[PDB]
Amino acid sequence: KAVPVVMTRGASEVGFYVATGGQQALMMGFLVV
Amino acid sequence: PMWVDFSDTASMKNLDPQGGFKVGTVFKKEISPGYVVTLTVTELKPFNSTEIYKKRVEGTPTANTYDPNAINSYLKGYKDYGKTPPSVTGRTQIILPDDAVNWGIKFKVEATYRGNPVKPSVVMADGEDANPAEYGIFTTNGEGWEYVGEWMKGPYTVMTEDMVKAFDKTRKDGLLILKDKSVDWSKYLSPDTVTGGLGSQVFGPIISAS
Repeated sequence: KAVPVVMTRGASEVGFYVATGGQQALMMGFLVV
Repeated sequence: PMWVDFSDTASMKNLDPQGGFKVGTVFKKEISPGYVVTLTVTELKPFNSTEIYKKRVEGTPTANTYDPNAINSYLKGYKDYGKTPPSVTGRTQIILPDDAVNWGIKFKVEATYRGNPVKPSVVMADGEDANPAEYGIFTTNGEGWEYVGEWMKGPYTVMTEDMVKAFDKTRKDGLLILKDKSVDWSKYLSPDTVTGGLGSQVFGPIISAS
């Protein structure tokens, strides 16, 4: 329940791909400086 | 780190018949004073349709398995294979609400300050947990992925074929996902075995801690 978080700066396109016997899910957010 | 409330329909527009996401569907919200982000779905296809996949599988016995017209599907040899799965959706977390699917989604990302375009910084994470062969990949077209901590050796560990071969010999009946030899699941693994692809544009499948 502590999940690893990665970031990309300067993206205008961003993708998420899943293949699983079960189910996965996506959280997405922004950093504002 | 402002996470996106994909449930807040007041910020969403152009949702599909099932209230989920389709191409053209848009999330738009003032995330902080002056600052507006706009996420628009540009694509709903799985990983085996990507250039990234294409380059990985190219010039190897599984090149022919690149399929640019693949759609979001049930895994072959599962009880609903050929039935069209449900729309992806929020209604704090986006998820395709049904088991045994090879899917994917792309978003256009835009951001404004006081009405002027600006360079957005985006963070991503898998909400669910994953064992081997439960594959979760993140792609970007911006700067390479950096780890920024966690949200409550390892902090995470990278999924491998040695790691998947095992777990396969455990499900007893065999792992469903791997039966389907029409897709090279070996190539869903990140080739960056050290980290899972930091410094790069694709943060290939990890496994979350205990």
